[PDB]
Amino acid sequence: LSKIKLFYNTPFNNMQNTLHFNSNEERDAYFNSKFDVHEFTSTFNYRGVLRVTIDLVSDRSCFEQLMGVNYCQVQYIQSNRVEYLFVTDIQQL
Amino acid sequence: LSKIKLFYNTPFNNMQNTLHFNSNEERDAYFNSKFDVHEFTSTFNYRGVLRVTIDLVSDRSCFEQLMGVNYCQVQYIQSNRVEYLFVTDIQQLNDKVCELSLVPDVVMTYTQGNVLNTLNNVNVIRQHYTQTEYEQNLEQI
Amino acid sequence: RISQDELNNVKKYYNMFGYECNDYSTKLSDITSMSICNWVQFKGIWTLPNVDTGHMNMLRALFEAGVRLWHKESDMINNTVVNNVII
Amino acid sequence: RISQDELNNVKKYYNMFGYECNDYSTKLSDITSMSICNWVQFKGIWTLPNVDTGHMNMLRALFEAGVRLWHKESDMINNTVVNNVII
Amino acid sequence: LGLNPINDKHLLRPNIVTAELTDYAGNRLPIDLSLIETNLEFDSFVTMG
Repeated sequence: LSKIKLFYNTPFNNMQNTLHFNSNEERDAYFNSKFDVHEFTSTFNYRGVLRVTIDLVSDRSCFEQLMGVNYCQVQYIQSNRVEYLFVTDIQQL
Repeated sequence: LSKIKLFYNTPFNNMQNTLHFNSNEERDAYFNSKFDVHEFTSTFNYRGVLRVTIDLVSDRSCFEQLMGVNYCQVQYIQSNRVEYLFVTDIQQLNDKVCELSLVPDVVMTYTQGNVLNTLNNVNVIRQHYTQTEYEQNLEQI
Repeated sequence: RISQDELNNVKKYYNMFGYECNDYSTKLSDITSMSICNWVQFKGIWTLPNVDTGHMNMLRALFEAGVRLWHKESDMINNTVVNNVII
Repeated sequence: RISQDELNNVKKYYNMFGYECNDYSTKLSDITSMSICNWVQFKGIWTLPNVDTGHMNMLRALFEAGVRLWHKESDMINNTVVNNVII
Repeated sequence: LGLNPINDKHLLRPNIVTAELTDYAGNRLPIDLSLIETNLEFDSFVTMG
């Protein structure tokens, strides 16, 4: 029920230093246009703090090693509301 | 899925004093060439903190008593990426298969070479000064 | 002047832990300024290119509490820090 | 006057964390006063229109401990804060 | 002062080294070595006759 971007090597990792845009969809315009190597689609639970499973079928030396990700966008559809989250840890399975 | 060295009587055991090399594979060159009595191959889990089982089939007065190990290298293959960890404790299981707990030496793994100098807009607290910068923060000190 | 011994305790202290800079928002001084070891201690915000966000949370905070970067292994087990110096 | 470096340490400190106001019951000063970043730290009581009450409890308390609102991403990884300024 | 002049300039601070002038008649002058930029030069201001 929701499409997800997974931003790489982001500056936003102090839970207290942020960036600020004159208006929402001007920041969605910002974020929706910078990526390095990954976006997908799934859905996820809630209660912070929460988890989202994800996978990588194309590998040779990847497996986990999506690595540098630390921030992500989610937009729920249909709802089309956007919400950003820090990714705190990537435990592998 | 990974080859492992198990370094003996290492200096690296403060989780906060490290050694520094001009570049990564110059330290892998370093580490890959000093050993005293053990290297092997297995694979291991993760979540720090994590464990890796290991064994010693050749014994008479060994069993656990690999003893002085406190630091280790892992390189995943195929991936060929390297990562170093402190070995925190060696709890034993039976008269030859002892189990190792580990915690990543992030300071050795990632910081190597001329990286941290590239960092901008970081609030520093204490460092050591170049001669130029010394003369500047001198009246201060 | 203070005792020769005490003069070394100070020499050591500085050579060991660097000096106090209250520089918010600044590029790190060189990491190899010194001859024996470099101290390096800094608060956010930074990321290193392509590092497991978990491991970053460690680096970011391991450095908030300082880290001594030795340059030679021999210096780590000899009383050499007294002769730390720039270039 | 104080050392040029020390003058910047102060310049930075202010430019980074704003100034101390003991204004209970007051409208926030503008959020884009500055050129590089705005500091903003405030105790209750407020709600933002149509926000999950849970998420509010976070905002309300995240701001009690202050939040730096940067204006350009470039400014977040360059030593530019020393030149923060009004208009 | 037995200070290495090449990299110990940061040690010219009052709790490591101290300088005082006296005429051995109670006239004194304390000196805070953290304030001489590079040289402890004494000049004078004498009026006579």
